[PDB]
Amino acid sequence: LLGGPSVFLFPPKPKDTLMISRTPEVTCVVVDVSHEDPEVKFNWYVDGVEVHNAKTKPREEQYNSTYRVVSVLTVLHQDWLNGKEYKCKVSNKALPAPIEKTISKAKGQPREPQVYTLPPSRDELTKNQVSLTCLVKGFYPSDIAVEWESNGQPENNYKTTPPVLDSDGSFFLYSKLTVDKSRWQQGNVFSCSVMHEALHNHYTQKSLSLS
Amino acid sequence: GPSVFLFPPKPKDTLMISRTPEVTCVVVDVSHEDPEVKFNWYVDGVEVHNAKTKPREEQYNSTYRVVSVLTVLHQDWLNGKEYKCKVSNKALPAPIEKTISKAKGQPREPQVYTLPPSRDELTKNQVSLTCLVKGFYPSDIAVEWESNGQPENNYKTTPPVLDSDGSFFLYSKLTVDKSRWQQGNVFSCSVMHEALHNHYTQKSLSLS
Ligand SMILES: *[C@@H]1O[C@H](CO[C@@H]2O[C@@H](C)[C@@H](O)[C@@H](O)[C@@H]2O)[C@@H](O[C@@H]2O[C@H](CO)[C@@H](O[C@@H]3O[C@H](CO[C@H]4O[C@H](CO)[C@@H](O)[C@H](O)[C@@H]4O[C@@H]4O[C@H](CO)[C@@H](O)[C@H](O)[C@H]4NC(C)=O)[C@@H](O)[C@H](O[C@H]4O[C@H](CO)[C@@H](O)[C@H](O)[C@@H]4O[C@@H]4O[C@H](CO)[C@@H](O)[C@H](O)[C@H]4NC(C)=O)[C@@H]3O)[C@H](O)[C@H]2NC(C)=O)[C@H](O)[C@H]1NC(C)=O
Ligand SMILES: *[C@@H]1O[C@H](CO[C@@H]2O[C@@H](C)[C@@H](O)[C@@H](O)[C@@H]2O)[C@@H](O[C@@H]2O[C@H](CO)[C@@H](O[C@@H]3O[C@H](CO[C@H]4O[C@H](CO)[C@@H](O)[C@H](O)[C@@H]4O[C@@H]4O[C@H](CO)[C@@H](O)[C@H](O)[C@H]4NC(C)=O)[C@@H](O)[C@H](O[C@H]4O[C@H](CO)[C@@H](O)[C@H](O)[C@@H]4O[C@@H]4O[C@H](CO)[C@@H](O)[C@H](O)[C@H]4NC(C)=O)[C@@H]3O)[C@H](O)[C@H]2NC(C)=O)[C@H](O)[C@H]1NC(C)=O
Ligand SMILES: [Zn+2]
Repeated sequence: LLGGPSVFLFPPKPKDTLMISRTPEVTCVVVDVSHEDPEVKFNWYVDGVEVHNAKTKPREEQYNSTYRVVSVLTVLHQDWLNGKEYKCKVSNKALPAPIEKTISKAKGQPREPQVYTLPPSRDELTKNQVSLTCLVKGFYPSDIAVEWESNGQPENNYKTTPPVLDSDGSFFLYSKLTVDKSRWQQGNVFSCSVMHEALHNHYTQKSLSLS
Repeated sequence: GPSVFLFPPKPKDTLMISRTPEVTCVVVDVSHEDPEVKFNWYVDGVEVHNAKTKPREEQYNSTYRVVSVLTVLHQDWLNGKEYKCKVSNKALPAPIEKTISKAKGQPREPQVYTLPPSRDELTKNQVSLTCLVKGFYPSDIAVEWESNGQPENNYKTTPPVLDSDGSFFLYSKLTVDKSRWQQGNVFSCSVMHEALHNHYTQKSLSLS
């Protein structure tokens, strides 16, 4: 067993913090836990105050002679968005000092996304499929969710870039929805929907159809 | 002990014969006691000798960073040769080897579409000019903006994104004062990619 345990601490998904009916979680994963001595303790802290409601799962033996152990802390939506810091401490007797990782929403003043839908380029109408573009810019923090739909139903064939840092410190991204050109030319309405903390009710939709 | 990371040349540098593409073998966490690192480089398993080791870069965390740089032939890289860097150091029981090469597969020509600012953005002081570059392979690409022969400073480009068909797309956003858009200035999105004729294409964007 040459080596030592490593800790990864994962944030909630952006959609989960923004919808009260969803369940946002912070997840602490410890890997390379000693095969011979796999007992691990977790301590969790929120703004440095210890909390006791995390759910720690049974350790899972890996194929490389190590264990992996996960502890899941359900967070309050408003705690996350109000910038509370979540600390996971992991102790193990084959480890000379506990390992601590901390995570929180990115620091800074939230900024409201501007959302702009862009039709296919005229050069594109040559093709059997066209691209409908959603530009979302000016937003902060980078935690965001983007989706497309038409007639109330989610569209399958879209891809969204990661947030990119802009020159003013805000973020932008684009979402591209691919549709059969026929669907565009018939005047079907498509909608880009954006979920972000700095939108009213955390959500806005911009629509797009043939002019 | 030390850790090795091997980096590919810049997309622009492999596509233009006058530019100098380099593969860079970076060694971190070399101790203060043994900054001595040896480098061997191979191209499809055959030793090459043109690598240059840059002077050791001392770091805040009590280690060195040592970099070896290998100039490559544009066509070797585009033809998919494997570049192997082997690193030997006293703090390493055995040498560490890393290999890098261009992504494998039939290259595919980027389609380049310029999109004007959304009508809703026209209430702003600055507007967004969009260049959609899609259907390309491999993901290595360079994108720049120009107007009246001259580079535009104020743009950001997304990384390549894997599309549903296994090609890549990205978007480039150039921001300009609304006045310049409204005045009929012509802006151009420049794309360099191996699958393009002469490795380069441009598309213009204007109010018109
Ligand atoms: C022995 O085996 C284990 C288990 O592996 C499994 O079994 C073996 C036998 C094989 O069969 C494996 O194929 C098999 O999977 C090995 O365990 C792995 O250990 C490595 C580290 O050595 C871990 O790598 C880290 O991975 C995370 C991302 O992890 C997510 O995504 C994985 C798929 O991409 C997925 O497999 C993971 O489970 C995990 O999934 C996420 O799970 C959360 C919680 O459940 C969930 O909510 C998410 O939705 C889900 N995500 C996805 C995509 O599914 C990665 O983040 C780590 O990167 C950080 O650390 C690096 C340094 O270690 C660094 O280089 C990176 O840049 C990055 O750094 C962080 O970056 C952020 C932002 O930039 C920054 O804020 C942070 O500060 C910074 N972190 C710091 C402080 O360093 C990292 O790459 C694997 O997750 C882990 N696998 C599993 C399954 O647990 C083990 O290595 C083997 N041991 C030996 C000796 O060989
Ligand atoms: C002591 O200090 C030094 C110096 O650190 C610097 O200063 C300190 C004070 C801090 O501020 C640091 O944050 C800061 O970096 C430390 O050295 C660092 O060591 C880490 C690992 O511990 C390295 O991490 C790797 O980074 C590469 C990316 O590296 C580029 O980007 C960085 C900025 O994002 C940049 O700082 C780097 O210099 C480098 O920049 C590039 O340089 C080349 C060459 O010149 C140039 O051509 C490029 O243009 C330039 N790019 C730029 C500017 O962006 C990252 O890719 C590595 O990830 C791989 O490996 C991880 C394992 O550690 C793994 O988790 C990842 O998933 C990923 O895995 C690989 O992925 C590839 C494809 O994705 C895949 O094929 C492989 O399977 C897989 N390989 C595996 C598993 O190994 C990795 O994160 C830092 O680069 C390095 N910093 C510098 C400047 O060298 C040192 O660690 C400190 N030690 C301590 C704490 O004691
Ligand atoms: Zn064992």
